[PDB]
This record gives sequence, structure tokens and C-alpha cells, in this order.
Amino acid sequence: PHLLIDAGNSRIKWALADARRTLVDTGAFGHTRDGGADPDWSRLPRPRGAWISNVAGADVAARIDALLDARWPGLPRTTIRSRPAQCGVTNGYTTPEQLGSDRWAGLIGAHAAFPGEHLLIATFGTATTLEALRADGCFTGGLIAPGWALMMRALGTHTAQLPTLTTDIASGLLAGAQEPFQVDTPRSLSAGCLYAQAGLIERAWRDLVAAWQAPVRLVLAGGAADDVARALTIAHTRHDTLILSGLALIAAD
Amino acid sequence: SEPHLLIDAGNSRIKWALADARRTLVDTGAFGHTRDGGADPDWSRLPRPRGAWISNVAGADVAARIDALLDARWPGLPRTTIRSRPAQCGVTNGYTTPEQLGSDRWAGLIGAHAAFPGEHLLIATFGTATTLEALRADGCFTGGLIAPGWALMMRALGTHTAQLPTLTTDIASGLLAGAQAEPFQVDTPRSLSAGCLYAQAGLIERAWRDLVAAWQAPVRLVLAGGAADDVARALTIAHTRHDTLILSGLALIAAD
Ligand SMILES: Nc1ncnc2c1ncn2[C@@H]1O[C@H](COP(=O)(O)O)[C@@H](O)[C@H]1O
Ligand SMILES: CC(C)(CO)[C@@H](O)C(=O)NCCC(=O)O
Ligand SMILES: CC(C)(CO)[C@@H](O)C(=O)NCCC(=O)O
Repeated sequence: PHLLIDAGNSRIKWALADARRTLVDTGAFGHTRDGGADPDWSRLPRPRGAWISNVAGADVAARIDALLDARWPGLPRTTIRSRPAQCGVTNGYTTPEQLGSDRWAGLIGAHAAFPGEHLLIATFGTATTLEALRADGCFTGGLIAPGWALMMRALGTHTAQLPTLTTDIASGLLAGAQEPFQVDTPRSLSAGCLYAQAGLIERAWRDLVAAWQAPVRLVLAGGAADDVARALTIAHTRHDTLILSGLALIAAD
Repeated sequence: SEPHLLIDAGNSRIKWALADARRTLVDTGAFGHTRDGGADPDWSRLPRPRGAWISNVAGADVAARIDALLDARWPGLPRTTIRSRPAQCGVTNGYTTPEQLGSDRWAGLIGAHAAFPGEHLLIATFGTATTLEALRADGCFTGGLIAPGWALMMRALGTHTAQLPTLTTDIASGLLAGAQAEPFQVDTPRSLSAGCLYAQAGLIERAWRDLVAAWQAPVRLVLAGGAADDVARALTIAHTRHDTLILSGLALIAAD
């Protein structure tokens, strides 16, 4: 009975896993700066403890603590950090702790979910992160880029004439369009940023395949994966619980 | 005998050129915005132009600053601010609403049409944003796309994440120089630098291959802007470097 928390820069994801690490309850809530509400932990049993992954800063760390203290007073909690090696995975970062804890947990989750496979993990959040993971557990390196939403948001705030589009709006725009090349501003913007994601991933995957001279499964995770997958001309696999599954394994050990 | 002053004002820098004949760029330069502590252009050695032709995508404040700079240096100088048209100088605007196309992209399209006669083009321009335009040999601008630039991508990561710092292109380029650059990185600043850069290159390569496959004909990739050098290294496909596209377009407009 462990509570797991995946705090990112855009929102805070949580889950409750039993003895068999089955995520019996899941949920998500936004940050206070974005008018985010609190999580509904009313119909939730008292966990033995809480395991936290937080890359969203000290204020979020404090808020999470307050939430736990309000619901379950004095609940045991642990904030995880990236380790040189853990749960079958080795950290290839020159300075292992520098790696985002969410990326670390996701690696641990992916290692278990796809045993005996080389992987390219594409996670779509505030940032788009890529990780190369060998079957033997070796995390050999990665890439970091802004996510689809962030790219368009950046265009809207740092130019005078470009509109600020949400992924909801952007996704609908591309649905009615017929290809990277568009004949209007919001579609050019939406397609330009989307194919920056697809182009990044596709180039990385072919680079990884050519480097390891072996099959590599491309794993996609995150809400934006839906829209990015539709532009991909290479095979891909969806798996949206890698981070929370990893936290379960970390909590279990 | 009368020279033309050409202004290309973007969201990051304001580029200018003094032009002779049809499109001969005699003097050139650039300067930053007031909000960035940018200085004023050195026009102290320039003769009085016949007029100024301006492309501005950076708003009314910048437009007012440019007018003020011109009024101070050359009082009474005629000025023209350009807007994207349905068709001009051999180029046909494929935009649903032609006027919505960035005037800098329009001028650049006009310059590319003249600079590469008889060729199908993919134009990659690197500024605050990275913009692509597909241009037919006959002059048909059939479509394009807009993505954030290399610097903007990293700035966005720096401001909207708690644990990532902001890297400049100078810092990123220095960290990725030589054997430092890899398909994947093992530290945060290089992973950040490479990820955004490979997003640039990846975007261009994807759009280029799709265009060639679509038109089923040769397509010349043309690069313009400051970040082009770094992006070029990341490219595995061939490319042509041609930075004066926009200023040449303005010159051709001013000559006509
Ligand atoms: N792309 C262009 N090329 C040449 N002249 C232009 C262009 N855009 C605008 N102008 C001129 O600028 C003035 C004002 O333009 P507008 O505000 O669009 O009516 C008019 O004299 C137009 O003919
Ligand atoms: C890159 C993000 C913001 C993506 O969530 C996060 O994983 C993070 O803060 N990482 C720290 C820097 C690094 O992973 O190299
Ligand atoms: C895309 C930028 C910002 C590049 O300078 C500029 O060309 C612009 O403001 N364009 C307006 C929208 C469009 O060109 O479709």
C-alpha cells in the first residue's frame, strides 16, 4: 500500500499501488500558480508511506508535504533522487544525480516493462525527453527539448504577431489540414512545432539503430504522444505509466 | 544614383542594408532592441537614401523606434512599410490570407525566387523562430511551417522548468563543438543543447524529404540566419547557405 507522486513542471501525477504494485487508484492535479485544485484523497486508504519524484522545485515540494500532512498526519515520505545504479538500471550520466528523478523512475519502469529489449523512451511533458536504454539496463545517454505545448507557447510570447495556441486547439487545426507545409499561421505554427517533435525523435531513433546495429523499440509516453505518433513514419509503442511503475519498484525495494 | 535603405526588423534583431542598382547590397548591419539594451545603428558614414523600405514583424513599438531613428538621421526621408501580397516579383502567395504571411518571409521568398532561377526550393530561415517555405521554380509559394528557434527553445526550457538553466547559443555551441556532440548526451547542458539543435535539424530533414517525395523533383535546401552554422553541422543532407535573401527581396521591391 504505497502512494506514489510524480511532480512535473506542468502538473502533479499520483497513484496508489498495492502489494503486487497494481495501480488501483490514479489521478492528477495542476499547480497553484495555474489555478490547480487539490487532489481528492478522500476515498483513499492510508498508505504505509509516500514516494515522491519532484523536478518542479522547492515550493511544489512544500505543497506536497502540506497535502500529505493534511490527509494523513505524520505519513512516512521519501523524495527519490537519481542514483548511479538501481533496480536493474545503471546511470550513464557523468554525474548521475544530475539526471531528473522522473527520467530515472521512468527508466526503471521501462526496464521492467520491456525485458530483453533496447529502448528509445520518448516522454512528452513540459519538456520532451529522450533516453537510450539497453536491454542489460544501461542508460547510455539522452536528449532534452521543449514539449509541443511549450514550443508553441514560446512562439506566442516571444513574437509580436504569432498567436498562443493550446495543444487542444492545435490538434484540431491539424485534423482539418492536408503534411508539414501549411497555408495559414496557426496551422503552420502547430505543424512546425509538431514535426519538430517527430523529426527529433525519428532522427534519434535512426541514430540509435545505426549505432547499436540491433532492433530498438520506440516507446512513447505522455498526452502529446497521441498527436506526435500520427506524424511518425516509424513504428512506436505507447506506455503512459512508466514513471509511476518505476516509483512502485523503487518503493517495493 | 539614389540608394535605398532596407530595414529587416525581427523579434530579436533589426537588420539593415544600403542598396545600389537592382539589388547590390553596399553596406549592411544589425542592432538589438531597446528592451535588450541594444544600441543605435552606425549610419554616420552613409549618404542620404532616396527612401526606406521596411519589413517589421516586431510590432508597433519597434516600428516607432525605426521611424524615429530615420527621422533623426535623415529628416524628411520617404519610408515604405511592406506587407505580404497575393503576388509580387514573380512569387505567388499560397496563403489563404496572403497578408497574414510575415513580411520578412515574403521578402525572403522574393529574394530566393530571383537568386535561384528555375529551381524548387525549401527555405530555412533561423531567427527568433525557425521558418520553412516551400517554393516552386515557377514562383508558387505553396506552404510553410513555423517552429521556435534554437535560442528560444532553450530559453523556454530554462524559464518553464525548475531544474533546467537557460543556455545561450554561444554556450550551447561551445559545449557541442567537435567530438563533444553525440546522438545522445550524458549531462544536462549538452543534452539540452543537443536536443533542441537536433530538433532543428530533425525538423528540416523531415520537411525536406517530405517535399522531395511530394514534388518528385530536385529541391534545393537553402539556409539563412545566424543559427544556420550550428544546424548545418547537425544536418546529414546537403544545403546551400544564403543569408541575404530577405534584404535582397526588399531591394527588388524597392527597385521596382
Ligand atoms: N510588399 C509591398 N511592396 C511594395 N509596396 C508595398 C508593399 N506593401 C505595402 N506597400 C505600399 O505601402 C503603402 C501602405 O500599404 P498598406 O498599409 O498595405 O496600404 C502603400 O503605398 C503600398 O503600395
Ligand atoms: C528535463 C525535465 C524537466 C523533464 O521532466 C526533468 O527531467 C529534469 O528536470 N531533469 C534534470 C536535468 C536532466 O535530466 O539532465
Ligand atoms: C514567423 C515570424 C515570427 C518569423 O520572423 C514572422 O515571419 C511572422 O511574424 N509571421 C507571421 C505569421 C506567418 O508568417 O504566417
